[PDB]
Amino acid sequence: QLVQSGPEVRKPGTSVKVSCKAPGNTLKTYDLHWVRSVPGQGLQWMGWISHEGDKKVIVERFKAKVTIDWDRSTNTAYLQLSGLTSGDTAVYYCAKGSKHRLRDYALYDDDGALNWAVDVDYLSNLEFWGQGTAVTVSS
Amino acid sequence: DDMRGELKNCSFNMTTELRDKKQKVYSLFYRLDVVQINKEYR
Amino acid sequence: DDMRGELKNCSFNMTTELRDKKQKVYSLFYRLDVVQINKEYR
Amino acid sequence: DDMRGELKNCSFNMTTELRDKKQKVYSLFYRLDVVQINKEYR
Amino acid sequence: VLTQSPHSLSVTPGESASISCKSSHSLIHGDRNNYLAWYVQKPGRSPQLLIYLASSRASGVPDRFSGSGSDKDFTLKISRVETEDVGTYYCMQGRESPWTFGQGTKVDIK
Ligand SMILES: *[C@@H]1O[C@H](CO)[C@@H](O[C@@H]2O[C@H](CO)[C@@H](O[C@@H]3O[C@H](CO[C@H]4O[C@H](CO[C@H]5O[C@H](CO)[C@@H](O)[C@H](O)[C@@H]5O)[C@@H](O)[C@H](O[C@H]5O[C@H](CO)[C@@H](O)[C@H](O)[C@@H]5O)[C@@H]4O)[C@@H](O)[C@H](O[C@H]4O[C@H](CO)[C@@H](O)[C@H](O)[C@@H]4O)[C@@H]3O)[C@H](O)[C@H]2NC(C)=O)[C@H](O)[C@H]1NC(C)=O
Ligand SMILES: *[C@@H]1O[C@H](CO)[C@@H](O[C@@H]2O[C@H](CO)[C@@H](O[C@@H]3O[C@H](CO[C@H]4O[C@H](CO)[C@@H](O)[C@H](O)[C@@H]4O)[C@@H](O)[C@H](O[C@H]4O[C@H](CO)[C@@H](O)[C@H](O)[C@@H]4O[C@H]4O[C@H](CO)[C@@H](O)[C@H](O)[C@@H]4O)[C@@H]3O)[C@H](O)[C@H]2NC(C)=O)[C@H](O)[C@H]1NC(C)=O
Ligand SMILES: *[C@@H]1O[C@H](CO)[C@@H](O[C@@H]2O[C@H](CO)[C@@H](O[C@@H]3O[C@H](CO[C@H]4O[C@H](CO)[C@@H](O)[C@H](O)[C@@H]4O)[C@@H](O)[C@H](O[C@H]4O[C@H](CO)[C@@H](O)[C@H](O)[C@@H]4O)[C@@H]3O)[C@H](O)[C@H]2NC(C)=O)[C@H](O)[C@H]1NC(C)=O
Repeated sequence: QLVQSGPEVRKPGTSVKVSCKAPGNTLKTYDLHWVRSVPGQGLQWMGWISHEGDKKVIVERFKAKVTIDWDRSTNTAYLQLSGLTSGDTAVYYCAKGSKHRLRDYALYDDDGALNWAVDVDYLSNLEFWGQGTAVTVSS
Repeated sequence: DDMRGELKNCSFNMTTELRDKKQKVYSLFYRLDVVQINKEYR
Repeated sequence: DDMRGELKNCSFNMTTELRDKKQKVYSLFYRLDVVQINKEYR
Repeated sequence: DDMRGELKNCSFNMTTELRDKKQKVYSLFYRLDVVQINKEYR
Repeated sequence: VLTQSPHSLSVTPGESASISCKSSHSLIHGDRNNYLAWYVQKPGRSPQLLIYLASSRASGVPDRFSGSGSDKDFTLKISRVETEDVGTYYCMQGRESPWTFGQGTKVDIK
């Protein structure tokens, strides 16, 4: 299982922080995802930062106001929100999953080396999910 | 009219001065000089 | 019983005539030509 | 005080014995032998 | 972009329901992998996974859940349902970044 920070209430305008912790260090090879769940509006994908540390994809719709960090030493996921508007009043879930790092077009060299490779990675699944943190913004 | 298909642009990838970074280099070639395998050629 | 384990069916990757692609190619190697690092040999 | 930045600790990803896996390898270079593009040098 | 139908469901317990997630792109990388998975959210609970790559269920989910499909047409045929399977269902496509959810299918016991 996973642990998330407790429910939070924030006055709009300032920032909020959410922490997702794994028990000890048993989930390190798996990649990290953040999701949002506006009630009655389905679920949205906040973004992900992978597990090797080579990706930081965050959806552009939330790129400006949302940051996702990972502390290796404590093995802790950090989610920072800045705008904190009425639309952010919802439940944020931390998920641990796995991807498929396929190798697409790659330029081998004459001698047989690997000059470069786009090797774009594909999302496979999100096995482990946090208990969910409710963030309430009230004016 | 006689150049309908007698020249090809044939843009393709290469490695720059650094063997890690990429570079999309475009060129020109004659029809008699490439073979189909848009449509890829070699 | 004599040639048990003295022939290895090894499949691997090779650079083809082009370079943007690679091919999976299988071959037979005598045990005296390969060393362990199915199993990964070199 | 005469070696301020003269020696650069540069690491790269030169291929290992077999031409399929990359290995992180460090070395030292003289500042007259590198050019900037920690930072990136070639 | 992605959608699925029907928007809401109501099936008598003990029967089999089928929901279809309609994509808008290939959803196939080479020829076989179908980077589309199903996620079920129980009421007041974190969503749970049922099947990844639209083919194989994970460890800890029984045989009831079963998804299958190809290209852009994928269906999950939940058979022998009970009171513990009521909730909302979503489909994730990982074929193209950014990866998105669906609009959710709320299943109810009829
Ligand atoms: C120099 O190198 C670059 C690499 O950077 C290379 O770029 C490729 O260019 C080709 C042609 O422009 C692209 O092919 C197009 O792909 C469109 C969708 O791509 C998705 O799928 C990609 C993987 O699928 C390919 O491989 C599988 C398995 O072999 C095969 O089944 C598929 O058919 C396809 O060939 C995937 O890599 C790609 O990922 C991109 O996007 C993600 C998300 O943003 C990003 O994270 C990645 O980094 C990458 O940018 C993407 O997920 C496809 O729609 C398109 O289809 C054409 O034809 C149909 C039918 O005619 C038309 O309807 C359509 O409009 C298109 O015209 C086409 O197949 C390929 O994706 C590029 N690769 C990458 C990594 O970007 C250059 O070609 C090289 N230069 C050369 C060779 O000269
Ligand atoms: C010749 O060249 C080809 C190039 O295509 C190469 O084949 C590809 O090799 C790569 C390298 O392993 C493969 O990438 C892995 O793919 C698996 C999924 O494989 C299944 O599904 C495919 C279809 O998609 C099937 O064809 C295949 O048979 C399998 O059924 C991924 O799951 C792997 O992901 C793991 O590694 C990633 C990094 O590489 C991680 O980011 C990721 O999170 C996964 O982590 C794994 O390891 C963790 C520890 O490191 C562990 O904790 C996790 O739990 C997890 O297990 C990986 O991306 C690719 O599938 C091959 N096929 C194709 C079509 O690309 C040949 O191998 C090569 N021949 C040689 C070298 O001899
Ligand atoms: C030899 O090969 C190895 C692995 O095979 C390489 O090691 C990795 O190299 C990649 C570069 O391709 C590194 O990825 C980059 O890491 C940066 C580290 O940033 C730290 O600080 C920021 C805050 O500023 C934190 O957010 C972050 O988590 C890190 O703690 C990132 O900043 C980079 O992010 C940028 O690029 C990504 C996409 O790549 C974008 O999404 C981001 O927005 C941002 O623009 C990037 O992720 C990776 O860290 C290396 N890992 C290790 C273990 O070394 C070697 O680089 C390679 N060496 C050579 C010479 O080829």
